[PDB]
Amino acid sequence: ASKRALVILAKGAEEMETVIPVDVMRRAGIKVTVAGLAGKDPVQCSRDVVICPDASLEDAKKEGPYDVVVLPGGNLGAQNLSESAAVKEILKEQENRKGLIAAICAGPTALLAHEIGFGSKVTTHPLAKDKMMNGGHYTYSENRVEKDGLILTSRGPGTSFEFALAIVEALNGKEVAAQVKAPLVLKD
Amino acid sequence: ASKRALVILAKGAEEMETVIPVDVMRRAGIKVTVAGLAGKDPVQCSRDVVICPDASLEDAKKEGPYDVVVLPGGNLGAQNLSESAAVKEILKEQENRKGLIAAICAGPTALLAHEIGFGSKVTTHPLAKDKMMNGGHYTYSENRVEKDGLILTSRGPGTSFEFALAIVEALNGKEVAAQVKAPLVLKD
Repeated sequence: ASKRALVILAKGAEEMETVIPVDVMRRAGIKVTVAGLAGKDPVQCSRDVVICPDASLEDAKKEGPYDVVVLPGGNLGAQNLSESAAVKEILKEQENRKGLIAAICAGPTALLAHEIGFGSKVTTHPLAKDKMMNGGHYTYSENRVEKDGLILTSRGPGTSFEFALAIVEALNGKEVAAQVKAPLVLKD
Repeated sequence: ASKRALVILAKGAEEMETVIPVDVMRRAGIKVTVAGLAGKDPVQCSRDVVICPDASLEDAKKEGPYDVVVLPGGNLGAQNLSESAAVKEILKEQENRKGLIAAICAGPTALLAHEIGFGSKVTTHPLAKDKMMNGGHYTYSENRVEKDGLILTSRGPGTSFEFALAIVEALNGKEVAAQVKAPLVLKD
């Protein structure tokens, strides 16, 4: 009866956009797997923080399905996500089974690369807007967090807490999200 | 002419309170050393995120002095910091040379353990107030960020961005902090 989250961690990922959702989701009792795109080896993030994943993506793929798949941002991290066939397969499968897909900052550009959720309203970091909107396959929003159907997007490192709590609310409900939020000393 | 920051990373540290200042400080061009209290081995943080430090504290101690020493929170992390003689030596030396000391959430309780900055106004996580105030050696504040002399404290994971930008402002000035803040998409 425990919900499960998959966080895909690639070289160049924004480490704040990775750690905040992982931390907050585990505070919510969600079982989170931080999966390395390239294997189990440590991952050097965009600002040189080195994180050890819980598993390779290859192994985590076999222990699905996941209630949410989370794509952190970081320009180079998102490019690596966009180029990976393994990510394409995971996202398409998640879209087919109507599971939640969450991406932040530059992360949503991987959805375009893999043709995921076309027709949805999405947000990105302002600097990633042009890339996300190439072709007009989505409708753009400037909301700090945006949720359209099963696609949940957010804008940047400074929206990471709101992004993570939106995932908790979607998975575990509004009361758990509120309980988890209080000890964090968030402003609003 | 490059400013230097030492971040002391112990088992049980709050990983969000570690990664956010490290990331933000490096965005500000500060040279940050994430030093493992127990050595160079990977550190399991409070919510099971595993971070690889840049160096052992023993080695980083020899490459001082640092313009700021940063103590993340996390209840068990702060206890480990409070019990370490190596941390005591580093903090006393930093206090003597009038360098900045920054601590967040439960981190400030390590200052009391090592008799650092008595008489200063400080804040902590609400749950750490009683521990910090044992003996009445500080004056308590409920401000999200508090700076008194060379002691800079903050309340919790949700104040981590404000905490980190206060360090940048103290070290690099108000304009650099403002430049670093804009791409983050912080609310206020």
